[PDB]
Amino acid sequence: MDTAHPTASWEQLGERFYRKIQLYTQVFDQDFDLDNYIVTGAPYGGAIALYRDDEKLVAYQPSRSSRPTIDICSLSGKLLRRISWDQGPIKGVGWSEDEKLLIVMVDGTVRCYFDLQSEFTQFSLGHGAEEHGVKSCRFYSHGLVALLGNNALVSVSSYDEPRPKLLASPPEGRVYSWNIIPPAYSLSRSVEVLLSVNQTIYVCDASECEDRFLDIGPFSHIAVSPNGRFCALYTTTGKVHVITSDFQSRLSEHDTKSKIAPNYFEWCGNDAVVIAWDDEVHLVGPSGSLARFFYDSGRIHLIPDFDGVRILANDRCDFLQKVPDVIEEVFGLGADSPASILLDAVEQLEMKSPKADDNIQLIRPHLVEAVDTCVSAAGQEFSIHWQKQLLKAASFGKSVLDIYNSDDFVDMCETLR
Amino acid sequence: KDESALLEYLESQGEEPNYDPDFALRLCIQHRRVLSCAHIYTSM
Repeated sequence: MDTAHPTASWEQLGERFYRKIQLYTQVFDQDFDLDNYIVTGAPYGGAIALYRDDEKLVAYQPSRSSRPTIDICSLSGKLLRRISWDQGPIKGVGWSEDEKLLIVMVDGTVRCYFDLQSEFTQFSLGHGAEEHGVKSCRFYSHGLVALLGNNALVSVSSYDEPRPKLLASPPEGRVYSWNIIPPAYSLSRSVEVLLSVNQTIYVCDASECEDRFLDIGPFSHIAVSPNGRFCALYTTTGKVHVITSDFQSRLSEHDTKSKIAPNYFEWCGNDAVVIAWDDEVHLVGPSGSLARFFYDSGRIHLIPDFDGVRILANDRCDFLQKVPDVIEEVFGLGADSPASILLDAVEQLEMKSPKADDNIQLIRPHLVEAVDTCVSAAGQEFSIHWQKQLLKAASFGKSVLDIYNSDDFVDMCETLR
Repeated sequence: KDESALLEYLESQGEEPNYDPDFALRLCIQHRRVLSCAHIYTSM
């Protein structure tokens, strides 16, 4: 396993740590066409669905028909199942908390596939989906939400309960873009929608809508941070800004050199966002500083996972994630936390250095904090050596601490196993 | 079934009611390991 500890790719942008994890590589990369489909996220750590674009499968995979197919694959790139639809074009694909495949048709028809036998439950969107069509949708464990051709939104309390109700009345202005916020990150702990209308930002709640104006040109794609405190909005001018949940002034701004088309725009954490921008990936930090990643594909598609974004490629999967606080303190680039000292002890242990033991006693006063950090950190890793190194870091402190729960360590061990 | 709620009751009363650490642990551990161990070990 050469993907067990890919720490060399880590970088600091805007005084924050970011990591690109190459968990898997392919042997069929030259037989893998990723330029003709859109890949969705796997926010519960389930399979990643590859949704084929009927308008792209013309020159390379010339089906040339309105008969959409989705290839559902593991994170290794291995296909688990293939499902084809006879109901016309698919609006998009997401996942449930039980790793169900949630497919929304452009006419509001929804199917929730739960196994390799292609069995599914029934679901639907509001009537506007049939009268005007669906423009876009998002998938949540608390019910699905979608914006319809009349610029109105509908929602349910559960993705398996086909009883759609109006979420928000349609705007009277010109709609440029929108983003849907789940109860997890909303202020009312319910469904909220951000609408960019006539260069004004409207926030639609369950009972009321707020009207707030920000002085910027016509809007583009929108993405909301996983904390409910602020949102990054792109514009057609290339100027990017971040707006708070409570808007008195702008939080941050990022200048451009040229106009871009920031497709598949999503947050990789609470500090930074990832932009597909056709064939080049842009990572924008909290300071406005920009990092770039390069691929030889015709188009790069981003994977809107939970608290991170994966970058699609035929030779490897590049998981680009904002480093979690429990991770920054253990595998961080020069982090001064005692948790990073525990990980140093592990590296010293591998090398049979005496520093492995000294590193533990020197942080005794904060050792319990360092260990708890390593425990939470351990479950957030996707690689075998990284998980073992974080677990060993916790083990070191466990052997010294008189105030530590050794069963929590074991529970973590079983969790990592 | 709800072992946790029942342990919470004893935990609320305090450490003294259990008196013998090993006794309470043997009975809790044999029933369920790891998941219930962390609780009974934290309690007293």
